[PDB]
Amino acid sequence: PRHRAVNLFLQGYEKSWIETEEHYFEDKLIEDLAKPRVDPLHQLILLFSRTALTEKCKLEEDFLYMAYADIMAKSCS
Amino acid sequence: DFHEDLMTHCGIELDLTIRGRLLSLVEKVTYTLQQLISETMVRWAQESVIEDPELVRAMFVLLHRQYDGIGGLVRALPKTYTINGVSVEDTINLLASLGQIRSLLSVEEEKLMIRGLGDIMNNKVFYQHPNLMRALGMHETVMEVMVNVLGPKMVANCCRFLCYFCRISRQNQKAMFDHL
Repeated sequence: PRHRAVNLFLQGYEKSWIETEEHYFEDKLIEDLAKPRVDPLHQLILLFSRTALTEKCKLEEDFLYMAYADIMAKSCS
Repeated sequence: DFHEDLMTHCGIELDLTIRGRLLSLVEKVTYTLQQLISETMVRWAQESVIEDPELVRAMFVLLHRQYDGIGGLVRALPKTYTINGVSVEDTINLLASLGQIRSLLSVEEEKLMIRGLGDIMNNKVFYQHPNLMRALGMHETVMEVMVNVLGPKMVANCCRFLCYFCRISRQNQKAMFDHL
């Protein structure tokens, strides 16, 4: 069928060629937030810190954190 | 074999001049707005050390989405779906039905649901396209209703639905497996 084949091509093209390692921007980003008072990168950090200190008793998924952690994790004869 | 034959097509130009149209397409998918959307967040965050933490949270969502305009597009793709031009009219009233239940989620609450879900029981595109329903996530939407109820007749109509959700395919059944 055609609409079914275009359907499963989308998830197939999603699972193949969109998982790109072109994402080397992180180094350039974390450089870029480290510019001039408090810097933005410290503002980003403190954002998460004060979030965490709230007695939620169960932390949420918080995809904001999940993103910038991974940026900062990719921040590193 | 159908997803695997798609996966064989997926690893085509990974390593036919049909593969050549693909490689041209991916470079096009890649990418002045990305600059300024980036920049204005850096404009704001520098000069004006920012309280109202809701703002700061709002900023970096746009910052990350703009830098990662691929992963932004990643999360969009399992939800996206292609329908034939024929059965578009059932889908319009489906989303209109589903948009009612997304609206009724934040709540007579019993009554409008059953009319709403019973509409979804009877749509032509609930059978023919089960993969659209799981992309809608609407099972969870319905589920969250009976989450919200179960702390009465409203329940079983969800349960009639969620059973009826399971039949239509197997990966559609997988979703409900996680809430056993």
